[PDB]
Amino acid sequence: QHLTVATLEERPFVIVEPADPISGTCIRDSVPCRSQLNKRCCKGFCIDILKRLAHTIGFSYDLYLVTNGKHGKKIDGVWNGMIGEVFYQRADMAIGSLTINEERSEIVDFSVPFVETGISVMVARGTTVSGLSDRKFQRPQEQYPPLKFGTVPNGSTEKNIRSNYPDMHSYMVRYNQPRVEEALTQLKAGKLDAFIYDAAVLNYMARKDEGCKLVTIGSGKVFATTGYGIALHKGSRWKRPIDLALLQFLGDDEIEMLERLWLSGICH
Ligand SMILES: CN[C@H](CC(=O)O)C(=O)O
Repeated sequence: QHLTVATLEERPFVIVEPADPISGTCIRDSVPCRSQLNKRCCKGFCIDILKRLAHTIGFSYDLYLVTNGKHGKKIDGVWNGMIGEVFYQRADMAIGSLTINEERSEIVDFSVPFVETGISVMVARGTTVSGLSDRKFQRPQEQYPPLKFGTVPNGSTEKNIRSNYPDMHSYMVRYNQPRVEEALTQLKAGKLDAFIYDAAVLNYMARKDEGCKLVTIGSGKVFATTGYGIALHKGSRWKRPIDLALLQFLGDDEIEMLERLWLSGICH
């Protein structure tokens, strides 16, 4: 009846803000969230999902922001990030822009996916590349000044590229970005020619770009389609109620409403 939930900031799925200085509380559609290191309030698409699950299923929760890495990476036998919090049973569940992949699915249970995603590439509107099938990407060191392109490492995007396109991955390493905000800054400054990342996030960023100067190209057949899912302990008794609720939200057009509310933009 009381769940500990791990999350991670990734706008607009999870957005972190200070408490209202006037009231010292979380007002509007926000909820209290503390840091794993230990005030702060969280809102966004995934938080609205969490609020609805809590109400529909009938649990209370304690929400915290992960500081031990980000989404989840396995290094030398040990998981960090949201996946690690769930895998090591520090949290009952983790929710945010958490991408379902084979590696993670082996060790945690995932809810049914509630956001469709995958991998896409974002470029400046003028930049002449065809997409991720382009040799500028695929054979990066075959030309005069090489194309500069990178990702934010340590997550499902990098894992997918390393597994499927190890030569391209080795090239991208020097262009790793610390977060999406910095990657976008480098794209606009021409320090990167392309940014390869989660499709749901990139599409949102392109829809919100000032001047509509950034465009995304879907990866097509280069990478598979997947989804965000809620991570739970392997064998969790929470998987079924959560799945049924999510499936219900989908059919009630509640998820579509949340998409309109949180993910809509101006550019097309
Ligand atoms: C939005 N997904 C994150 C970051 C990434 O895909 O690289 C992840 O699940 O790892």
